[PDB]
Amino acid sequence: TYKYVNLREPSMDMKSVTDRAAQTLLWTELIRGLGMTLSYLFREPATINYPFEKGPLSPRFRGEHALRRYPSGEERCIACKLCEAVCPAQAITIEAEPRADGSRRTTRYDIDMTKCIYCGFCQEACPVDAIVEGPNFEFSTETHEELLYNKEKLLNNGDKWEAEIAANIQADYLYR
Amino acid sequence: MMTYIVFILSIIFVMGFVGFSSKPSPIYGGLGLIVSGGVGCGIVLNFGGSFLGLMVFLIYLGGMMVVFGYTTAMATEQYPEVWVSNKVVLGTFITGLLMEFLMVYYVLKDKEVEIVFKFNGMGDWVIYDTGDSGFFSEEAMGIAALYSYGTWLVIVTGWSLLIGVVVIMEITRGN
Amino acid sequence: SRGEYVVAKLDDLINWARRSSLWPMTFGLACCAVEMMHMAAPRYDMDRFGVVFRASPRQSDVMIVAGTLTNKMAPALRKVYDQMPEPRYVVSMGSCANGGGYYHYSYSVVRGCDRIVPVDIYVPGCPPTAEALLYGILQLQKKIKREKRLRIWYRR
Amino acid sequence: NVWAKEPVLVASFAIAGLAVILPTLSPYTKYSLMINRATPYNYPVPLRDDGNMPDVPSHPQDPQGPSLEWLKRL
Amino acid sequence: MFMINVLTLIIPILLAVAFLTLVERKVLGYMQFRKGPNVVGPYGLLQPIADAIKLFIKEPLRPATSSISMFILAPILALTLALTMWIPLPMPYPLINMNLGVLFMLAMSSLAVYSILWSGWASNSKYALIGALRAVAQTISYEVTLAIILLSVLLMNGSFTLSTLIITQEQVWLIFPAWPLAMMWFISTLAETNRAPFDLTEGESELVSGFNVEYAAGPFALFFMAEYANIIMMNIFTTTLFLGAFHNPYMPELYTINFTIKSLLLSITFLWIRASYPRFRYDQLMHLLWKNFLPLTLALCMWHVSLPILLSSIPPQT
Amino acid sequence: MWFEVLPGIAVMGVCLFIPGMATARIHRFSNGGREKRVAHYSYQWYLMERDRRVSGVNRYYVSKGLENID
Amino acid sequence: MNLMITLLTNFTLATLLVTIAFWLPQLNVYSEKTSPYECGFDPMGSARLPFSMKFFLVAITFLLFDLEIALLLPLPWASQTTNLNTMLTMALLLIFLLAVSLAYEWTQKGLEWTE
Amino acid sequence: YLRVLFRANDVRVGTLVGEDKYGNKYYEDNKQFFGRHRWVIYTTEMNGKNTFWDVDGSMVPPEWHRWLHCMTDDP
Amino acid sequence: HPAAHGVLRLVMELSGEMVRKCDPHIGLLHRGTEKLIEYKTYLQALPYFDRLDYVSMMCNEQAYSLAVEKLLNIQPPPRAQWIRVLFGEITRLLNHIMAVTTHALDIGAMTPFFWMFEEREKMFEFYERVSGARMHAAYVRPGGVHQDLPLGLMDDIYEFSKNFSLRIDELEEMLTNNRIWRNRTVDIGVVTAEDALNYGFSGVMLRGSGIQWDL
Ligand code: SF4
Ligand code: SF4
Ligand code: SF4
Repeated sequence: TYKYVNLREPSMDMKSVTDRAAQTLLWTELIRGLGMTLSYLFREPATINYPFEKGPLSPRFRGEHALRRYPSGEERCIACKLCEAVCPAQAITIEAEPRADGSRRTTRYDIDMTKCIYCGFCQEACPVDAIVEGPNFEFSTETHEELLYNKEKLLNNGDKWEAEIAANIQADYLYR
Repeated sequence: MMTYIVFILSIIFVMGFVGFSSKPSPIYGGLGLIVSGGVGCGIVLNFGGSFLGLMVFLIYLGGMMVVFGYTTAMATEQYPEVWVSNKVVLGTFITGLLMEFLMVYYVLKDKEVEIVFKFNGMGDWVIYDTGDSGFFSEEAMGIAALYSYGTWLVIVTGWSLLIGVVVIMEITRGN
Repeated sequence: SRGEYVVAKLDDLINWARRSSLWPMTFGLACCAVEMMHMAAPRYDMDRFGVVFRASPRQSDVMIVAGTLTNKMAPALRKVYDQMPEPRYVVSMGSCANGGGYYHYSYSVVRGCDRIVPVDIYVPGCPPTAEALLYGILQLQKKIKREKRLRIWYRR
Repeated sequence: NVWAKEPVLVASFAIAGLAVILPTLSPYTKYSLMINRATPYNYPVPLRDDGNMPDVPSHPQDPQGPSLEWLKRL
Repeated sequence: MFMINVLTLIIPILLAVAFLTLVERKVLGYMQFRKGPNVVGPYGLLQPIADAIKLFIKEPLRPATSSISMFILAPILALTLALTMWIPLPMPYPLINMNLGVLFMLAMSSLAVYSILWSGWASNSKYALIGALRAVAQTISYEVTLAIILLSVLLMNGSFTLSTLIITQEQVWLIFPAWPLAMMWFISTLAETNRAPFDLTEGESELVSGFNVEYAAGPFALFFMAEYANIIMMNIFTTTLFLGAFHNPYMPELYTINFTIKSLLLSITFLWIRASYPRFRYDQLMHLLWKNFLPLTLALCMWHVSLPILLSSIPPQT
Repeated sequence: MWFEVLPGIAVMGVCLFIPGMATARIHRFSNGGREKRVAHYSYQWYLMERDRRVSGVNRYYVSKGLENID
Repeated sequence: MNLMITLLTNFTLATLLVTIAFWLPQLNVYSEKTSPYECGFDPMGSARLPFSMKFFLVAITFLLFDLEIALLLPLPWASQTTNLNTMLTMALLLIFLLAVSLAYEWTQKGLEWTE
Repeated sequence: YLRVLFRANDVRVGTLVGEDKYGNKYYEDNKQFFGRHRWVIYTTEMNGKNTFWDVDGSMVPPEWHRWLHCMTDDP
Repeated sequence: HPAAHGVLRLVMELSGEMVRKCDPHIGLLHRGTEKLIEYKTYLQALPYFDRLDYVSMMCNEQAYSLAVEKLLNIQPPPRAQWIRVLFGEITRLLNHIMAVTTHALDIGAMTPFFWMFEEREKMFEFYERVSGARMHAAYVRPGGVHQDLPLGLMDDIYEFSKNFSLRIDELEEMLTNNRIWRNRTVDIGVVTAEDALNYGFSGVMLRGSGIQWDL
């Protein structure tokens, strides 16, 4: 099945040839193009007003690389390194030690926000949902030093909101 | 205070036009040339001619436009010459301007300059129209005679211009 | 204190004037350039802020390095960057530019564009949103609010 | 047909040809002649007293002379 | 006080150009479905003021192969001649009542062309060379047809003086005795104005603005203000030349109102034409110009020769 | 619609409303309330020149009407 | 010289724009900005390099038809004479000859190459 | 009116949805399109920055940040 | 340069505004994808095929996942197949409209840029609500569509279908018998069918000249 184009020919009737001549003279459908543009002129425009009227998003959006914790509990990460094992540009540096009880933990959990690419694979791989993409996307850093997050930066970033992340996951856990 | 203003425009005309004629690169030549053409238009406009000078400035300009197009086209150096770049051009420019200022001196502070004629050195408010009743701005009718009495003259003019067109066409075609 | 007062007013004038227009140029290597084109999309205008495209390197104020800077490109990048007037600013737009990113462990890829030019504002995200890039430009305008150049020149 | 190969040329030749043909027939040409002769920039000179010429009047109000009248008479 | 009148001509051209850049950006924004400058104070105004101030900050620089005299004396000729066109403009009674103004319009517009050309030459960076030669191309095309159409439109009623021209624009507008000649004239002046890529090949995206691809950031204000003076200039010359306004005797402000509103509505029309059409083409510009305009223009010229000789409608060209 | 562009058009229109208005107001101010006498041709020039001759001030715009009949 | 007065004032305006461009605002640190830009590559030689042109007939054609414009421009003052038919005859001969020249080089494909 | 006049552009008060600690206000209109449903009004001196001017993103609390990016329909 | 769409070194050795040679020196956007995909695994190196093309963000993913599944002898269940077809057509729509748009930018024609980029902002909203991505949805694993489309999305696709049919009729209204754009571009880039075969062109070219071929 195919539908090809420009099978056409100049029709040799007199009204046809004088209408093609009048279009040659006055540039009539050129004026029709002007009319189409004016029809979008009187149309009301569709922008937003940035600091005041932000643009929309999605519940599944990928943001911050923050961390959660239990209800009044420990750090949810258990140092299982699946996030590094799926991390495509290896921006997950993990050095682990157990703490002073016998339970297992970390020492160093660094995300390279430069080398990250915001897959979501460390969302899909984390077995307890300990690392979560945030909602907001405002980093905007005057140095190169201050886009390398350490562990306490990540946990103070994840304690800036949880009810946010709890709302997004609670509205999104059945899908994924 | 000033009165010699037509002569002073002529002096500026001759300065720029001699620096034109000393042959630097045609870019600078055209710069000095259009300066000279504009001030010559000012000379003939201030002398009594209404439109003829502004006309010839327009025509001469368009000629210089095409001349600039071809000097971009053909004659280019690894670095083109300016007035103050080479020895010979600088010497010619200084000597021409020297002869100009020397004529300025012999007109201003002296009596008579007799190189080819005994030119009366004083101001050019003489000779001039003694307030004759024009009512039609003489040069307007003086060009308007060209289509009234000018039978044979524009015939040979247009004929020679048509021949000029076909001549340029055949010399370019003759490859 | 009338001298420092008048110099303070005039410095506030010129810094407001600098943060007013800020038209960039379009370097735009890869898909971050597509995000620049969607920053020229009508749902997020830059011409609310006097921010215009200008393809010549001779009159832009800020310059957005946006894409994967390679070795075959980078000397041409700096030989654009230098022939640009004395207030010059760099927006590192995107994970490729702000530290190498996804092509970091490879030949022929500059690991972060601090190895060529200085960088004022990093805006991470691969790509950034239009919203995040616009936030970065607003923070750069606030840096231009934080200049106090002419106060420094007078108190020198 | 011969029309819209390059039809602005046909339009040009047509309006040019009627511009050539049209000054053959007109009722206004000799009107243009008499207007464009009868309006002088210059001065009507007097002349010598006469040899009693039965023309060329003595007062400009005297209607013996050739005046212009058809202007206000359409 | 004559100096005061000169200053009250050269002060509103600054304000006219700057607030017209505001008009261009915001009208073009609402034209293209987006929004214009809105955040900056009351709606835009102080930001085009800031555009002028910012461009005066920029601290320009001279290139290497860039002979300083020609370099910094080109855009001076651009801005000065784009001003000095505005002397015989008959805003109700003009600055100097010259006995002829339209060949003066021709000559000073051609001077604007030469200043563009010399800047594109002495920039000396090969892109301004290509752009300067394209400007030579669109000047070869559009300083003949404009001249002969001018000869035709003042052949009917002109006698070269603008006061007699506003007397001839009294019973009917001169759009109606010459309408297709007016169409061709508007297209030719839109070319010569070197805005509107309907007929502009200098400010390309194929090149980058062939006049001043790599000039300097300082005199961009000179060049920019010169060409928008060119836009307002030829549109005011249009609004005088073809159509016009029944001026009140002994009251000129009504003439100024009607004249100014007609001129700036045609300027918005000009920008509205710029908004919507693609760029155009060197040899297609030659093809379109010569093989479309020029025989039809000559036919209109001979027909406006033959018209007053057959209707006794010859002007009182005293 | 165009509701947000009309202040720019109005301000720029006053920027084109000013120069002819100030021009004609200056020309009426510049001859004592009379219009600037133009002079196209030589005849009208000599007429204006005897005008500036017979005012005494050598300023033509007074124009001394019906007073020196006697 | 009233136009000369105005030209002097606009030249002073242009010089104050030059001085406010260069001298007043800030400094002028050199040593690479003077290099010529094309797109990011230092080109061969420089410009002012021999550059051939496409049009050969069109520029001289412009020149000759500008000269014929110059002949045609006293049509307004000519239009008031006593010898009307002679004026009309020679004027029609001028434009007819001009169009014959144009249509001759148009049919002899003078403009159908690199226009 | 001077505040909302030189705020950015709007006069469209008339919905008055909510306000929050830090004092800031949140409005939501029905009549406009998809993109001008909701907006924020920043109060001044919320951290004493003279934040009448130079307002930042992320001055919003996070629960209203989820509300204002249109992920739910209710405050 | 902006007419150099992206980054493209072009050594043109011309005669003046009527050429002699053109040399497409490309390689400035050389990154090393093939070396990197040597040193990774399949599921990890999938975003190099997100990021290889950067307009057709889904069809090249479809190509890679089809390569792996044609290697691996797996047929995914048909709801994934129809959703893959759906996003194939939607992303193909996005790519063709950007092709028309950037050719309009090169040729002049500043406004259909803005119109169709508002439409493409709606398209990116669809990608937002589908995968949480603005421009690079991985979203197509070997194994099919992952994390399927949420509730209340086909309403949006239906409304976009109706409005976009109107908008593309309005693009045909705007251009397409514009005299200046037509007679701007008529007889350039003629490609004979013999050369279209042996020069290795494919797809839109072979549709666009002669032969009746469709993948
Ligand atoms: S995948 Fe989750 S639990 Fe495992 S090491 Fe990473 S962050 Fe910790
Ligand atoms: S989203 Fe970032 S940190 Fe997480 S796996 Fe991908 S590149 Fe690594
Ligand atoms: S950072 Fe991401 S969006 Fe930007 S150029 Fe690199 S791959 Fe493309």
